[PDB]
Amino acid sequence: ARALRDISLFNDIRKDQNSVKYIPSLSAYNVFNEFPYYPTSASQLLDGKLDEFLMLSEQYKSRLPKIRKLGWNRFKPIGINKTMYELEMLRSRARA
Amino acid sequence: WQVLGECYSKTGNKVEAIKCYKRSIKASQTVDQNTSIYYRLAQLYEELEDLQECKKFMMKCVDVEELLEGIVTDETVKARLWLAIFEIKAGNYQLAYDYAMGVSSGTSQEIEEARMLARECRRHM
Amino acid sequence: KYGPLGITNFITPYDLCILILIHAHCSQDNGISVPTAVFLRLISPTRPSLEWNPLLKDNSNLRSSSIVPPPVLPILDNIIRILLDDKDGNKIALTLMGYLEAINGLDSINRLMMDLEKNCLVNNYRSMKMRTTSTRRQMTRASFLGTFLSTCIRKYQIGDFEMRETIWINLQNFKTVFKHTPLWLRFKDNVHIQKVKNCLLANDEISVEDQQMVEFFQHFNNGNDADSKTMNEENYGTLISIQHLQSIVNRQIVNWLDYEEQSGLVFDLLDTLSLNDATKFPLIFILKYLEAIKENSYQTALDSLHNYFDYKSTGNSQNYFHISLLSLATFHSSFNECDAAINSFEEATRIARENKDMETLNLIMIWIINFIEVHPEYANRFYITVEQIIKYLKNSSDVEDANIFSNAYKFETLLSMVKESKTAEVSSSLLKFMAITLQNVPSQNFDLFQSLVSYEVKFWKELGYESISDVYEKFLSKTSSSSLRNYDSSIINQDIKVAFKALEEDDFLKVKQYLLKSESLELDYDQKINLKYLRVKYLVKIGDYDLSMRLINQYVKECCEEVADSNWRFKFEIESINVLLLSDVGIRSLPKIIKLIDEYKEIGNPLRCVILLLKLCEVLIQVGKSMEAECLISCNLSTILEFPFVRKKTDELLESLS
Amino acid sequence: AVAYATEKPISTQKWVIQPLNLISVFPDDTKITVKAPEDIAHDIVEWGQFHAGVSSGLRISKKATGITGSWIAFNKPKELDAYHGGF
Amino acid sequence: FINRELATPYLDFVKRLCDEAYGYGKLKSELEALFLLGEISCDLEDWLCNSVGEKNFKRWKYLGCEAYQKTVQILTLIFVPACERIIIYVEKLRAILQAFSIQNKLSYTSDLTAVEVLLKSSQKLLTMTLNSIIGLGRDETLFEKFFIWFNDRLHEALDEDYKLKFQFEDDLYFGYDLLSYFDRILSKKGTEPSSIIDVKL
Amino acid sequence: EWQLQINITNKIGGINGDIWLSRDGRSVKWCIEDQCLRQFTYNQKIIKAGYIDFEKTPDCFVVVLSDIAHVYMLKNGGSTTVCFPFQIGNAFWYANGVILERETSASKPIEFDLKHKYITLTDPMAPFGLISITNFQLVLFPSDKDKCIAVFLDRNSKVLRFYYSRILSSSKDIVLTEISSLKLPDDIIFTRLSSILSKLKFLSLRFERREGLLIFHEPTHFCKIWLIDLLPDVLDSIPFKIYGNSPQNMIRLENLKLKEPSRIQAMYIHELLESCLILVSEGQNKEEYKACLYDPFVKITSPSKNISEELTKQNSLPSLQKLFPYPETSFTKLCFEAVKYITSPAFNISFIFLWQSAYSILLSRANDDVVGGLKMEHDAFSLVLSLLILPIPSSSAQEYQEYKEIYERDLFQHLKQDSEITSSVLPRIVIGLHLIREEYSLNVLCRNEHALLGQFLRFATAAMGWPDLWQSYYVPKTFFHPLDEPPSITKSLYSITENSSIPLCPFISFSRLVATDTQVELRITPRSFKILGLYELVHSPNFLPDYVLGILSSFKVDKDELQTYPLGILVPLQNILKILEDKLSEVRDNLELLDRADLQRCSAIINSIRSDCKVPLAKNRSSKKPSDIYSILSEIVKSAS
Repeated sequence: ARALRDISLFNDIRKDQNSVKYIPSLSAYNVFNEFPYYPTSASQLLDGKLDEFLMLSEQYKSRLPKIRKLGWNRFKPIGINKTMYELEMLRSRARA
Repeated sequence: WQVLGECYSKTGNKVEAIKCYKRSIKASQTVDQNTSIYYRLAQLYEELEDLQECKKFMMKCVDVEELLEGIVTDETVKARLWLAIFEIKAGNYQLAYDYAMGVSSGTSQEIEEARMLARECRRHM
Repeated sequence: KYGPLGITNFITPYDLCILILIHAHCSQDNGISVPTAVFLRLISPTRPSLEWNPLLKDNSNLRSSSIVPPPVLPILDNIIRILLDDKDGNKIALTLMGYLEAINGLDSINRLMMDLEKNCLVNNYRSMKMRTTSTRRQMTRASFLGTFLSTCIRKYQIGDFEMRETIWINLQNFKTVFKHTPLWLRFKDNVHIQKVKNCLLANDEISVEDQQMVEFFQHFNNGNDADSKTMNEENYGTLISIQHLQSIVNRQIVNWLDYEEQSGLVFDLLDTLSLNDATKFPLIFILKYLEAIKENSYQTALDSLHNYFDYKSTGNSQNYFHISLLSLATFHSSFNECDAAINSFEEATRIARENKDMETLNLIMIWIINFIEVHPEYANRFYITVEQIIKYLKNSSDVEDANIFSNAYKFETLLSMVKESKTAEVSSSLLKFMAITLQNVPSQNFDLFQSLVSYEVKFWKELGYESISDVYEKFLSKTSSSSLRNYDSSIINQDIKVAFKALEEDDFLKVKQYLLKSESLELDYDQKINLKYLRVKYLVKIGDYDLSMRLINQYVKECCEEVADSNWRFKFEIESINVLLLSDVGIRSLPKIIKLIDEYKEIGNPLRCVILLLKLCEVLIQVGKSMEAECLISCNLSTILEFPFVRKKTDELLESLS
Repeated sequence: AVAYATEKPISTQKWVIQPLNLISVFPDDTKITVKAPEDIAHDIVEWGQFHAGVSSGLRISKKATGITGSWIAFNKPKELDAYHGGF
Repeated sequence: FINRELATPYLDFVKRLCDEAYGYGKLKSELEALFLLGEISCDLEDWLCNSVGEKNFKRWKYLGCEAYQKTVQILTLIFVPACERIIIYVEKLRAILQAFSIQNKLSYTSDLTAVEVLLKSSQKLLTMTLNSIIGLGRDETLFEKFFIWFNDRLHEALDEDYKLKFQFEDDLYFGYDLLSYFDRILSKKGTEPSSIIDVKL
Repeated sequence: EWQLQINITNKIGGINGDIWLSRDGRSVKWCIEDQCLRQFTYNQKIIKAGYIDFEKTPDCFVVVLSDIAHVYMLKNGGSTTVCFPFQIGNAFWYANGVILERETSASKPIEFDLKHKYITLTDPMAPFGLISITNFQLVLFPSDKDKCIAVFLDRNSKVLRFYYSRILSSSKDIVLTEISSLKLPDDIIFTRLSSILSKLKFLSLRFERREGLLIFHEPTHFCKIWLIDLLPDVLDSIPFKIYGNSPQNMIRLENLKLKEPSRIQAMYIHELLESCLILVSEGQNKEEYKACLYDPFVKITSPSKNISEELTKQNSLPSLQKLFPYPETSFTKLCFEAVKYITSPAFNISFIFLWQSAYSILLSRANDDVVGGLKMEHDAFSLVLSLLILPIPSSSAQEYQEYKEIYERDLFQHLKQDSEITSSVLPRIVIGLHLIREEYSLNVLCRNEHALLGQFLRFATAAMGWPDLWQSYYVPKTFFHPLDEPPSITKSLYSITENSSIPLCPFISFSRLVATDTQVELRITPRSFKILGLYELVHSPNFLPDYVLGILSSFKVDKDELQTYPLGILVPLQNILKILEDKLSEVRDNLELLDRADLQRCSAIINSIRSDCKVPLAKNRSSKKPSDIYSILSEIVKSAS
């Protein structure tokens, strides 16, 4: 892959003379949601082959905070008519 | 068997494709299902340049229309038009006239092709 | 050491073995530093990705400039034999042996994993110099071992408890396998294990009550065989990741293609895949394909080839249909189908256009004439003439080609040599091909370097200077052959040279039996002509000339129409001269020889001119006019001794004149 | 008309159409460049492009093979203009 | 020419930058520790910043690349065409003397062992030059892989914010080539001026 | 271990190839001698291996499994595969197809079908056909197209049925009609179908129109041959086929005329010798086996006493086949063929026997003197006729001692005791060999062996006391000779010529003393016939140079044959063509015998258009400074962009 320019000789002469779409694979489709997995970056695509370990690493990393993120938004306790999302919002404004 | 014939036909192996379709014809349980194979089988003979041999298969594909109380299907429309055209070259205008009239219930281009052929053979009749 | 094989995306028992050693090296409490050679043999196969196309490209970058030891199978027997070799390696090996005895539970495995992440591994070197209070060596993420340990740590937190549970079943299954080996008996007790085991087993926090039931929990799960064992699902004997398996197979096919390896162990283990590892690892199919060609199996080879291109095409996001056809096209040319390969190749061009990608077309064109080079008789059948490609490839680009020009000029040199062009152009064209090939690395591009030697040894041999040819002949590789040209072609080629030697030594029985094999073998065109030419020379020796004369003119006539090979036209032609003049009638050859003399004077090939002089001299002495033949040979005696293989005919003629 | 059947296609090789230059050079060598549509009617320039494209397309010999429906699509400039219409 | 202009200036730059500043035996062990663990001692970080620096690093690459890429050119464009021409001339030299040994039929004969020795010696050369050209081919591969990693360590020591562009995951045997370069450049045989090619032979 | 197969293919004479089966029916290798060609492995049991043709002129190798057949095209094409209605027991090759036998019984109950168990297929694609039988396992079938006899044996009856099967093509494909029957010996007891067929051995022989079937059983030493004469009138008779009536004269069953017929180990067919000769292996001790030759039709047998112990195995068959000698050069082949055409088959086959014995003894006597070549067979040929013509010397003579090993042989004794054959056949052989020498005189390329024939023929004349004219015909300057004058093309050729001093003379060729059509004479002396017909036509008073091109075309005369003539005939005809190189410009067919390419190319162009064919374009051989290395390298990088 010297490209004819990494050769010092022909590189010298030239100076003197001057004077990818992605498609899902079968393993990409999962069982629970019909949306197939889409890689985030080309690094996860090993020479056009989807790394099963790499895709399963991002899947674990995504689901991990999702358990922590459970109470945000919709979830509302009894006796408080406001959810915890804007509990931290007003808390942020309290000190600031 | 029919699919194999298409693959051989599309790869320029007309000598083999003839035997492939012939085997398919025997396996068919009903004569009706042979209408599609007969017309295509006749084209390959025309590609092999033996017009006399393709006549016998042309007779069968047209005759299935009569056996099916006038099915009048698309792949017999091209059969009658081609059969009538050759019959003009054979000099038998009377035997070609009835072919044009029987195919007068096809597509827009099919009817006019036979209508003009009917007039030509009618004048020489 | 054998067992069922299965791909695992988790911490294999082999992976902990490196994790054991790296713990000893970094702890620096025992003062044992693992040799750098041991590490570079263990982690390096685990490093991700090498890739290898089936054909159409051979060892372009897979070859290592420095010879590397084979990758190590994930068995404690094989791992120990590496460390054991050193005189002090028993101390290093026993350190690994001691640790594997210390980790008796799943919690102990987590202790090693927790220890490295909190203390050993370090985010960056900027925090290294501030951590001078650490009693253990610390490591950077970007280092050779740092990037490995990060992946290994990542492979531990990526799993649930079922993942950690399979680690400990297999490791004890992996450990107890080594227990029933002769090597374990030699190390049954060495007392260094007890010292190192007690180094880490300390601070157990209990020795009187829990340790009584800790044994019970371990023993009941283990197969004590006192009663019927607790029933559990079948467990694999060996666990390997995709990357490590890739290193083993890539090394095996390369070693097969052309420190001792274990062919029996690797082949046996690879045959026990659960049929789903084969889908995740398509290269197992081609490993059968290479073996199938060795024994020359037709039906078996095709099935494995098709299997490899069904799983690979789906895995590769890039379109690979335009590559599948050529490999099948190459396979057909390998079995001398020839005509069937042409139809398969035609559909490859059409598929390439649909992709609308330029880089693949250069690969298609390169494969075109390489098929033509092996089978020159099919040059007319192609939709592109050979000269059209050379004109394109010469002015293809000035960058991102590298090897295209090295290929392009080599094909011009063959066409020019066959076209019997002036030796002025042939040397210049060969100079271009030689200059670019040696400019880049010739070691990595082993295919073209061998082709250079084959041409140059052929180019200088036709000129008559065996001294130059001998030097380059020592660089020509035997039994290597090339792709898309059978597999027993090398055996046949060595056999032809034996037959020619047998002809010189008057071993007529041997050459006669070989000619029988000739009529029923499937031979390449270049091999065809040699045996076609060998048959003519053998018939001249016997004495029957009516058959030979009718035979030789047929050869040359089809050596000018079927293939425009001028070099083989000349060698056949002079044989017609020899059979005539040997039969005391050489006068008929006079119009033919003189037509070649002035024709080859313009070409300037000194061998061609001199060999015609000897035939001319031999004609003149059988007419009764030896007087002028002596006068002609005397003036040219100086310039005819430079060619070695005509000296024997030259010297023999001198005694005749006396 | 000057080039009727001169160049032959390679099928694999990609065709090229030289764009209209329409720059005049005077013996004083003070180059003057025409630009559309201020200098000339807008329709004229690509009408000339269409005429040049027709000439380029006609340059292929009649007896040339391998020019199937895929070849023209292979030579499509991915952006339709007068040159490709003439071609 | 190559010994005086290409070989010696490159090796002297290596010797002054490594032996005169840090030393050979200590450097080889430390670099392997750097390669495997990334442990940079206080003294070695001084060597990267003060001794090598950015200014000499570019010169090191420039000196090294010409030391190999120009060396292969003179072996292929000069020695091979010359050695072939020597062989053709001695072969013609042998033929002329042999003919006049028969043509004159003079009683006294001149022995041809002198020619034969030159024939084999020149043949020995052409085989021996081709071995070097292949050898310098491997050297270029080891040369480039060394500095693409050495670029990464050097800038990291001088920036503390360098974003590592090259990745070791590109090649699987990347470690073996990187280590093999150290042995060739830092060893007792490497200290000799014939490290690049066997000039004495 | 691998096992070889005896008969695999119908190639009307034989084919060069081997088939190897593994220790189990799971692998087939088409190795030639030692190179493993296409190898096929199967899970099921392999029945047989083919390489047969399929009536469409293919060259395809077919392997038959239990219920699937694979047809791999070797000469050209890919692979095909076919199925069958039911299981197949065995498969037998026949001309243009395969005959399949149904599997009889399997499990141990023994039940079988008899209504129809035979399937005929021509090519894989076409549907199968059914056999036809008119008034029972098939042990052997006539695989070779030339032979036309099938043998059927039914188990319980233990009798054989001999049919005359003829092949019908474009469903009934094959028809059989019974002719005779044979009763097996009571001692022969047969008990796994192939194992039962293994003990019995059958072989197919045919010479001219006579054919014989060889039936052998090693455990009981049973050996008989059934002979039949294929009279063209008798076979074509309608009552003969349908009714099955056969005259009793044609049917005959006889044993072998060997010394110890009850001590035969095994026998095979001589592949190299196409005639009726059969290899016979006999043993006198556990470590020595004697091999001899025997002809079924004519009672002549060859006592050779060749010893071969380890070669008796089937896997060593080719070495045994190559043990016996046959002339493999191109000179003595014509001599043998001339002998066959002029002598009786009985004298012929004994003559090959004597020549083979003479070849063997000389090889033992000659201790690799210099090379060994064509002179080897010529010496054997020359001496064999010498001993046959020279009276036997006394036992005390030195010549008797050197050639004693040929003297006591029974065939020589019979071949000298027969007064009739030595009286008249020997002049015919000498005259024939004189004509082969004379034919050689017209080919300048083979003058060498031409001369050697002269030496022997001179000796033959000295042996027979022929008139001095014949003897002087060879020098530069008691049987009865039929021809008082030697026949020569050259003397006759000068006779048929303008301004010929010699009067008219005919060549009196051997086409009349052979009592056979001119076709058999043509293949022996083609040059003589061509030249005689050529100069019979050109020397006509109404001859013009234009018809010569048609005459050479009709006489199959080419460039190579034209350049091989001992001056004389060559010179005028070449000049005649030189005349045609000037005035011929109209394209008048058969241009290839000239040397003008443009007229040939125009004729090729015209012939293509009439047919609707190779428009070979002439490459412009263009032709100077060599410059330097740098200028070249700069040129290529400049042109690269």
